[PDB]
Amino acid sequence: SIMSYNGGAVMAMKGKNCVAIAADRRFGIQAQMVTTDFQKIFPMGDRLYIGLAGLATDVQTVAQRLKFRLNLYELKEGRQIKPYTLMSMVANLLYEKRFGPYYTEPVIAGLDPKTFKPFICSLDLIGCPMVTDDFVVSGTCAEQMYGMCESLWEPNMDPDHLFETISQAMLNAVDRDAVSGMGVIVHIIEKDKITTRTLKARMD
Amino acid sequence: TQNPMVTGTSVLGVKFEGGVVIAADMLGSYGSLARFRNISRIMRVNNSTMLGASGDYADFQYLKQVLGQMVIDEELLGDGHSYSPRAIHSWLTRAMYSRRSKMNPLWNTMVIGGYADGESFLGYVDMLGVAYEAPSLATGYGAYLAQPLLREVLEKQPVLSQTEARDLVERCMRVLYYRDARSYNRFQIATVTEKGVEIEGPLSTETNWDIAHMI
Amino acid sequence: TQNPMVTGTSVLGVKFEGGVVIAADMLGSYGSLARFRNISRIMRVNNSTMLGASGDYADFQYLKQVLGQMVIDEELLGDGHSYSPRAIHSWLTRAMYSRRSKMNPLWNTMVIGGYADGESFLGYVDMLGVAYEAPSLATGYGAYLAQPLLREVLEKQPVLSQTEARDLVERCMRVLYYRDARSYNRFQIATVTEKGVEIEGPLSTETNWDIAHMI
Amino acid sequence: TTIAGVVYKDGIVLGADTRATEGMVVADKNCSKIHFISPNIYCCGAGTAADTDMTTQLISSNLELHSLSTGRLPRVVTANRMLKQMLFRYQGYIGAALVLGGVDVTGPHLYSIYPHGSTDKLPYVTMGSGSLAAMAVFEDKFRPDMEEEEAKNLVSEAIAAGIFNDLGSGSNIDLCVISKNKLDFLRPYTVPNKKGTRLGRYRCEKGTTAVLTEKITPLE
Amino acid sequence: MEYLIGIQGPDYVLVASDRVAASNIVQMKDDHDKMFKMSEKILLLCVGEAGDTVQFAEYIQKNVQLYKMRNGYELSPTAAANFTRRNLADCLRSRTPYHVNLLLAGYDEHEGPALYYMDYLAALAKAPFAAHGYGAFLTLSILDRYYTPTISRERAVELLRKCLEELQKRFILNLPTFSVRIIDKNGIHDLDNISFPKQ
Amino acid sequence: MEYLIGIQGPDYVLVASDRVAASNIVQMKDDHDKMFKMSEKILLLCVGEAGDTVQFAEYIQKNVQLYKMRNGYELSPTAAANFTRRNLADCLRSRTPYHVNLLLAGYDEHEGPALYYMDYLAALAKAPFAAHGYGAFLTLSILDRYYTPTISRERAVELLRKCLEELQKRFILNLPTFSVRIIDKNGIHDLDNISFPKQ
Amino acid sequence: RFSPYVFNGGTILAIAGEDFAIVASDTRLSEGFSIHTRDSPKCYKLTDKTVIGCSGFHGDCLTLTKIIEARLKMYKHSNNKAMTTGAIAAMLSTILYSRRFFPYYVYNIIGGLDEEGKGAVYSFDPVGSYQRDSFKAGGSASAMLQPLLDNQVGFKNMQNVEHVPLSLDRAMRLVKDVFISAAERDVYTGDALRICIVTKEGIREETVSLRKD
Amino acid sequence: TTIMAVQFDGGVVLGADSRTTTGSYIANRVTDKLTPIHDRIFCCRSGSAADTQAVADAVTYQLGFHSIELNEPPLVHTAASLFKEMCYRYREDLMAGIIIAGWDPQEGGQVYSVPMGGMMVRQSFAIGGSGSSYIYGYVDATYREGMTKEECLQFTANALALAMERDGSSGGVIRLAAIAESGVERQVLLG
Amino acid sequence: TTIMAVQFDGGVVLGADSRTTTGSYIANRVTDKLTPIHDRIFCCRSGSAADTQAVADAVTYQLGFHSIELNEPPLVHTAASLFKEMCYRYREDLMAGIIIAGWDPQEGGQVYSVPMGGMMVRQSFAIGGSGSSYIYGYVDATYREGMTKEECLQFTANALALAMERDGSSGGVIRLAAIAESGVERQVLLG
Amino acid sequence: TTTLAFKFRHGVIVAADSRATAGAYIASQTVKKVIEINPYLLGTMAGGAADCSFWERLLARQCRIYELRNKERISVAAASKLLANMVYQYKGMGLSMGTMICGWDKRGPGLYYVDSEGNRISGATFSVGSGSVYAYGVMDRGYSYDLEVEQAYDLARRAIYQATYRDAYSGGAVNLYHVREDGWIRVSSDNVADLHEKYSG
Repeated sequence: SIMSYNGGAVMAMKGKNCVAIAADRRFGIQAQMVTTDFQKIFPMGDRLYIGLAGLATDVQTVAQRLKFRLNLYELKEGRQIKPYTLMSMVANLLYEKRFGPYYTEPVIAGLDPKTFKPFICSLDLIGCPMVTDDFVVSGTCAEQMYGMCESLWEPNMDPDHLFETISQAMLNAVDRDAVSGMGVIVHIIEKDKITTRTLKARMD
Repeated sequence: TQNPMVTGTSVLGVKFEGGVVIAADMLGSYGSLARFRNISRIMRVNNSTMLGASGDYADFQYLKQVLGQMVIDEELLGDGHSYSPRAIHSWLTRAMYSRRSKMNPLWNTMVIGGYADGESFLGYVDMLGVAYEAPSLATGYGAYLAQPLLREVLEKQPVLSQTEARDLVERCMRVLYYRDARSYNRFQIATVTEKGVEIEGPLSTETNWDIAHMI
Repeated sequence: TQNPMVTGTSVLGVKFEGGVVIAADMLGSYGSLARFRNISRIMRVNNSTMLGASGDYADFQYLKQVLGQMVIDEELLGDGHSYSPRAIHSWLTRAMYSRRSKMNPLWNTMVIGGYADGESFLGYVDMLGVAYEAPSLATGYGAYLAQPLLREVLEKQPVLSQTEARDLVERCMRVLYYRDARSYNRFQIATVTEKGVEIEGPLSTETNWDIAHMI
Repeated sequence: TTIAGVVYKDGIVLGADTRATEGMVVADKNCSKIHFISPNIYCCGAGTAADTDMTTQLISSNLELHSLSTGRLPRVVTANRMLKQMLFRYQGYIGAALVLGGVDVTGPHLYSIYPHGSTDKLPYVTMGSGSLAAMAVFEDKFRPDMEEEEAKNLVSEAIAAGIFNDLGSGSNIDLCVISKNKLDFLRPYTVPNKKGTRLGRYRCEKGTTAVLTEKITPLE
Repeated sequence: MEYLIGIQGPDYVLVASDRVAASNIVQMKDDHDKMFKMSEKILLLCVGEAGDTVQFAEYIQKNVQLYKMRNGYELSPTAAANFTRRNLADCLRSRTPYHVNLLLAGYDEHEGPALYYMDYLAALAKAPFAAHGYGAFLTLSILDRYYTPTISRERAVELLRKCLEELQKRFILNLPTFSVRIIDKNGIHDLDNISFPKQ
Repeated sequence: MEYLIGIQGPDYVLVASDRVAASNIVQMKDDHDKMFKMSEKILLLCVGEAGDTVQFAEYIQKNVQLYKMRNGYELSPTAAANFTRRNLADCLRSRTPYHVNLLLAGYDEHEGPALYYMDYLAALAKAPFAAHGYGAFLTLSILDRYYTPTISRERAVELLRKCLEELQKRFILNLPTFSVRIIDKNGIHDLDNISFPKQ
Repeated sequence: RFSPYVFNGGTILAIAGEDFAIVASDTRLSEGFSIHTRDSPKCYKLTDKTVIGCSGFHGDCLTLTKIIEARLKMYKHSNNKAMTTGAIAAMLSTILYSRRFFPYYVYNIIGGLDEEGKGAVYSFDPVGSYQRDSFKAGGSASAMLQPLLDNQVGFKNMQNVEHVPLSLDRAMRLVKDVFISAAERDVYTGDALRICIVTKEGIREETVSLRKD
Repeated sequence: TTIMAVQFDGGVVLGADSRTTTGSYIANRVTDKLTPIHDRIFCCRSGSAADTQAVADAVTYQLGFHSIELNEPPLVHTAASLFKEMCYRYREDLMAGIIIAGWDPQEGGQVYSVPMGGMMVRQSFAIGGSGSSYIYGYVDATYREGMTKEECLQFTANALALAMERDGSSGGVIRLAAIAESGVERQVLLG
Repeated sequence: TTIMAVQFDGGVVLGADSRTTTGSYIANRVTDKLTPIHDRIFCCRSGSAADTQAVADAVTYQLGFHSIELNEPPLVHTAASLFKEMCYRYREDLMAGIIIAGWDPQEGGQVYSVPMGGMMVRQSFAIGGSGSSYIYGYVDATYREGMTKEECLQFTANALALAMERDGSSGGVIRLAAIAESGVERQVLLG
Repeated sequence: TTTLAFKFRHGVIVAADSRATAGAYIASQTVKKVIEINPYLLGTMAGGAADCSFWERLLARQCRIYELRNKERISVAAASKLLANMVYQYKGMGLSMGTMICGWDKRGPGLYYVDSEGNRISGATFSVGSGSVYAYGVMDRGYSYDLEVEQAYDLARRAIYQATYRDAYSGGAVNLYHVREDGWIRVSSDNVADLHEKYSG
């Protein structure tokens, strides 16, 4: 598909008091890869990340546009942004191109600014929000990550088991995937600190 | 109009000495159903010229409205000047050409007959802007069917009387009733002179069916 | 048959204790016109099984002819063995699959009900050769409309009586009269037992329209 | 997606199923298809989700503006006129299957909206993909001027039949009650399908995945 | 069609284009130049629709010169690369889209050398070595076989010699002569023109 | 697609095809032979869909060998040419067409040398010189400046040298090595393989 | 116009054990946005050591099943012995290529014992290639089930996890877990589960229900 | 175009317009749309012209052959079965509006209809052709069970009158046919 | 679907089925197909629904504004002209089966018809809808010039009865409208 | 999917990957592509599984018929010829097949290449598949005629590794076959990640 032009896979999983987001590293044309260091997870303020998968041009342009409107909002108002505010802003930004749509599936993962409340949501290519409690996935491969995350998720998870669960899920679903691969970046954040790890994936 | 919904059919017109007679029928067929079997397809313009048309009848209503407004405008100028029928023919030709140039056709096929200042006039306007003069007009399938009768008699005799032309129009409309599927046995005859413009009533034809007794 | 000309509509059939009832209406619609409002759409096979069909009625006539030939042939064997309804289902399934294999599909949707040797039977045959056994079958729009009543009541009660099933079929055919454009208020009920095959007559429904008095 | 509406002796009982499938995969198990419009009027959507959501939020904004500018309770027919005028202005490109319901000074009024703009006042409507099963249950067991719990049982029965048809939901069928005085809204109404317990602990131990590069950044 | 190769080194960027401007049957121009000197340490190469290449040369080249004459100093390679990507992404969704394939070579006082990599769908990339066309494939196999980040400039030139010897052996295309630049702490130095007698 | 030339002399026919067997991106084989020795004085070349080429070579070659063993003697080039045209004309209006482009080079004791020229539409031709493909487009001009019917074989060889020198200058395909035959009163003599280093 | 195919869905699972083959499938038959039944078992007992599964278009599944039974009877009535498992795999592949230019749109998985009495799974494709693997998931829910078996059966992408041979009842818990977890998210899966177990003593069957939507 | 066949107590009553058209031009102004097969059994055709002509000729062939081999008067249901077989077996190509009618000694008057599909049914009255829908609109209004012959003549007269008046393709001339136990009485209304 | 409008000497008589369908599914079993614009003038619609509803709203707007500015009762021909202008203005997008009728103080009862094209004509009776061809087949049979009110009610009753019986899209229930000098009499019948 | 084959002084080297996807979806990682025809022939699977499988099985059948008729091992060119003839009768009907034919001859080493298009050719080096050009590049870097045993093994293994590294349709275990004068021999079957750990540094 058009979504399957550059590949892509973004997984977010909500833990007990923390939240973890991970994505792949491969960038390239339909079968010909180019590089292994393509960023798809972008920091939007502190303790609040976004994941983008799909067409890379829409990914970078939408990320810079959201950075634009985000900085204007946080400099009109000195407080930082709440995640629902980000979700409505992203839905508005997508729905402005109702008939001229970007080709992406944004995933928002962040914590509460006042409490430690975790948050996940994911959107469609026209701006349909959806909040859940277990996990959201996006990109070309879907059913693999759906099966793995419905297989291995528990409701109350210490950050180590959350990390290892999202690790095994991403590694197995990417190894079953063809057009997306070549290494995995993992961001696990919490109230105290932000942890970023890269896994030893199959480079086949 | 891309697709004509309600079409008319053939319109016949021919000059004679000091006048032009035009007659067409009264049928409002939609596809193959004769849905509107009592309509008028000839507009009586002021004193000299006269319009008859085929094709989409709503477009004909539109042009009826616009031409009536233009004629009433010049009459309320009060200057003693009217339109020659060739001026009407010129305006209508330009209108159809500028209409079709924007890729939106008016589905029409129009006959203008007018008698002004001693000289008769019989004008044709196509959808595509094709416009010319002729001593005898026949539109649609009339150009396929009754046109050789007109061209037979006009070659055999270049001028006519009023009565000969009227009977010839009667014979041609009888023929068009004989073999047109979009025809109907009710028609109106219109005639212009120097004495003015006259529209006759909804006349009929008299057919023959004696060939049906054969096998 | 590529283009279905004269289709039937939904067929309802359901097992009960020691018998199966099958009922459908009597309408031969073509396009949108109810052209044949008096037809029979249920074949009474010899003593045990019974067929109802939908789709192209000419194919139903053809299959009726072929099955009548086969049944008469085995009855003239004189050996005292007949076909089980499941054998009818197997033969019909192989026939339909051989039709669609050669890209000449029989536009039908057929319902086989039979009671033999203590056990009831209710079989389904698709145009595509998709075929299965089921406690309650509903074709065309019936799987969208009256199938939830079947799967409601059969979950609430797995076995039924003849009167309960007949009541429920009357209700479902009333509903299919309410909201199907391919329906008609004349249907016939056919039921099999161990006492034989019996087709009841051209019954009709009892409608309500008291919601029309609201705005 | 199967939304339905009904009018009992006083007001309107609305229901919906909350499985937001994206194509062929169950992508969601809990999606609010009953939307806010006003303190008296609500709306349900079907078809394309985000189009319905943006349109219903826009009309809720305009009706809030009109109501606060007016100073009194809004009318259902104004929402009907706004929705049909907007959807005809978009020429049917926006796919939005809507059910409109609220109780005005005249009383209860129920509307069905088709995405070309055709609107109807009806005592009971069904919209969505599996709406036909709920239309079956309604046309089977409706009578005029029912009671409260009879109407609730009927609506729950209809959308339950829709879930026993294809493309229902895992959900605990959402209900919504609008009366002349009392507004209610019931998300976890009735859970029929309990998820089975796990049979093995397939838990990842701490250290079963090789790490190439770790990174720690503190915060405040 | 053709391909212009862009190897990154430790403190240099080794770019190498062709000199071919053929038209569907015949080679019209055998001494063509696709090299667009933006400023004192920033280059640009272009392959695509040959009506759009000159237009990008005009637009990007002259507008970066406009920035230079306006402010007073030279751009970073990153800001110029993002400017190009932004312009392609904006001119993509119009009645006149642009279909070229770029790759960017610059050099910073702070960041040192830099390589960027475009697409006809306007994607940024920070690569060690890039690809376009079918010389894409035939270069990338050997070039990923023999890459070391700590490689010397003469080993890079030798590697390019070897790869070109492999390019002249298994193509359909002709590709006789390749022109080569290099970027250093000084700027753009043109090396000798790299042609090969085949047999 | 590829190339092959058909020069006639007074008592010799100079044919020269290529050695290329490329497939859509890369040159799979750089020493392929398209030359099919029919008999002791009759050669055959073929250009077209490369599955039909070998099948047609099978049929024609073995049926001419069959004729040789049956009647005991060698065909004229003319009757063999008409036989090939006949089989194209029969194979064309069928469910299984062949799409080949031939030229036949023979030598009679009486008629001396003779050249023929086929098509994918089954036409005979008696040419002084012809070719196929896009090298045809250039080289029939590049030869037609310098043709004399009474030309020597060394002038014809050097003319082919020059003509290849003009093919390797303005053409998009690669074509490194051309093999060369000649036919005389003795038989088929192979000249050396003609390749050129470009730069 | 008339289309020759339609998608019924279906989900076939197979696990080759050390001396066993577990084959399971749901019994749901659907079409588009409708449910035809909740009882159509995809598994079929061929011999005492061979069970085949057939998903995809259902009519071709029926026809292929009957043809396989007929050819089994031909082999037995000609050659005085039953087929092996791999011989059935080869014969099915010859059938699927014998209808090459009008293919069967049917996924096929044969589980069963070899002549050594060991577990064996033979996968297939609609055109007729095959191979002997340890585990396959056929039908609509293949992508939902392959990576979890890659984690559990293959022990793959795992670190410092030893290889225990997979027992029978642990695999039974595996099959029940994967069918429940797949019926959570698939729309072509549920309402029942027909589990077929091949031992050295015959075929064991087992009916485990699922969710009713 | 518009064809119609009505039974009564004694026999049946047939009827058609003539007006075989092509496009918007009428090729033939008067046409025998009804065709004898046996001396007591008629058929009236619609749809395509040559196709139904060939079907009627082949049915004439097989039916006359069968009736001579029986040495008996043939049945009308027999010819209906023949039209059903020849229509359905190679359908795919043809546009037949065949209505079979005729008096029978064993079975009185009968009217069968074969539409474009290939199905067969017995009716008490029949329409056919593109311009048949309107008088089909009121043939279930004006008809009463148990008519006489002259009532059927007037009935079909008013029917084909309004069909010829309203439909554009229909028109022309009225052809009627009276078949009973007694004889074949054909007449042509006009004007 | 099927709409019907008959005038008499005092006024006009309208009538419609209900049954708004989509595909083969009935979306609405009972539907107000006739629409008041002014207090003495109705219109009954066909074709697509939303198109006719938007056109009815805009015509209601302009006609009420015009009648209030006149401070006088409007003419039926005025609403006919408004429908004609708005249908012809957007005939490339609209499918309207509008029939305008109603009593007028200057001109009595009048009936105008607007089909899909955009033409406007005054008639003594009108059909409309896809299932209208049948009763259009016999409306030139049963109608008599100079009816009374009850004769027009019975006429439209049998008309809509046969249309709802025969056509598949037609059906539902019978809605009637009586407009004269005196008052507006609506009723819903079945039979 | 990418295979390669090249002959040298000491017989023929044949290697292949084992990844066979289905569109964007990997079916398996262990698809044994190099179809073992005989004790003396090797056929491959190059584009389409069932076509390569069935037609090479039919070719094995035909070669066994020939050998049992003539008491003599068949040549390589004859097998490539029969494969080309049996494939050619379905031209245009949609067979996808680009396999390779390897075996030992009385003439010695034998290397042919038969397509579904009928491109029956010999040669010295070949590479078939999507990322076949990558194997072409790194092989024609490392190719000569006088190569050694371990040199050829490392060349072919490095080639398959670079091919699976760059193209996404290639992966799984790296099989490695070696044809001698008497018969063929499996060398080894190595995984991708092991070669990445081994050869990345």
